[PDB]
Amino acid sequence: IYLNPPIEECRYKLYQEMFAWKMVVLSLPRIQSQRYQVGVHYELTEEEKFYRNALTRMPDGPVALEESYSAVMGIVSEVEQYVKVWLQYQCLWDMQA
Amino acid sequence: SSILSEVSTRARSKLPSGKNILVFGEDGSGKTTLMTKLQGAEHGKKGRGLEYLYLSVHDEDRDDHTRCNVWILDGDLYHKGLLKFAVSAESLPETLVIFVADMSRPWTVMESLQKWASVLREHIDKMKIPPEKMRELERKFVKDFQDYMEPLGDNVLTHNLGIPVLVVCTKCDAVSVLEKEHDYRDEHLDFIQSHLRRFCLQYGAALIYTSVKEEKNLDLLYKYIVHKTYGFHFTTPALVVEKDAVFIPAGWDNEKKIAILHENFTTVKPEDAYEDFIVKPPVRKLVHDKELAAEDEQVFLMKQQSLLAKQ
Repeated sequence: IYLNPPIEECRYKLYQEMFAWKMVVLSLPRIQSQRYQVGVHYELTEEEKFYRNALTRMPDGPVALEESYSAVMGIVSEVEQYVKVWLQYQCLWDMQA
Repeated sequence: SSILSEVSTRARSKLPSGKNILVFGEDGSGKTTLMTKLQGAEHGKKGRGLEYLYLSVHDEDRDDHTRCNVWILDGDLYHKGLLKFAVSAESLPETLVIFVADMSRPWTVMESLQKWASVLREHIDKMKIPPEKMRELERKFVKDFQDYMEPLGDNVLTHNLGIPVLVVCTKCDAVSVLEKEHDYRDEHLDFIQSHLRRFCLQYGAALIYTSVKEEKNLDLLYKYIVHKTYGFHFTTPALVVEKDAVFIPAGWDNEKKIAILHENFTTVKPEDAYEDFIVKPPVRKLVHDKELAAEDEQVFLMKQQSLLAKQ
């Protein structure tokens, strides 16, 4: 019994999906006065240029992230258990009756 | 029922899986690049919070495929509650941790070390491990440390979690860059080497120098991590001959092996504070222009009243 995608894919692809759903709102460039305020003569840092501080600004706190990850591994664990049930069929080719 | 006994007892040859190697560290340290390059891809994508990497490990001697769980974690202390999701009691016995020491910023290495010193053990105690299992895994790790062959002491593993602990330091290609641009003395390199060796000895940790730019020790890193998490054959000796790339096997470090490193440098005694010896990197960015507040009507009007009264 082979998993053409390994069970780790079930969580990896979902993490990619949630990261995309985070970047769609997080990768927004940050509004700045640097357009004419050239006095800050320095390449704009990624954490400030790309507005990567939103996660610290959760109105409900990090509980949203905790809820998300809890849901993620709950789904992954239940589906892994279901697959493991299928792996219990492996004995059908290697037994001694 | 009776199935889950009969079918389960029919077990064949296999390789242990479900191993949980965890990496936290300071954000922006190239950690994502490090573990993606170790995975094989040049670089994945960065982000926030915990991320999933599966480390496909193949044993060509046995011709099998196994995947280990690399879960890189963001350096934000605000994102510290999710570590409960990373480490569980079931996964606990097969947990291995790696430090990401961005040597481009040596100043922030040791306090990040103590940052983990707080975070990792507050996590491990807040999960309420039974003392018996904690003690047994601690003594197992201690004896595994003791049987190194290619020890005992006052501070050896004086405080640790009884699990295989790794530390690596990246951006090794830039040590020369800071060697020339910062006039960073080689005695400073020797001092930081002694200090990291002391920390790894008091925790039973192993350090390897690495640089994705130089593609240095990456094969050694893979060999060591697979040998540790699985028990594979290991043959690489203690690479400590050159200071450019140093590999310290778990158990190789000794107190006199750090005294000999102390001997070479004599500028300032190693007993000094970490941040005192290394030069602080000054802040470049200027403070924003002060607020040009306008005097409001009330105090200005009363001031003008006073002015007219003086007349």
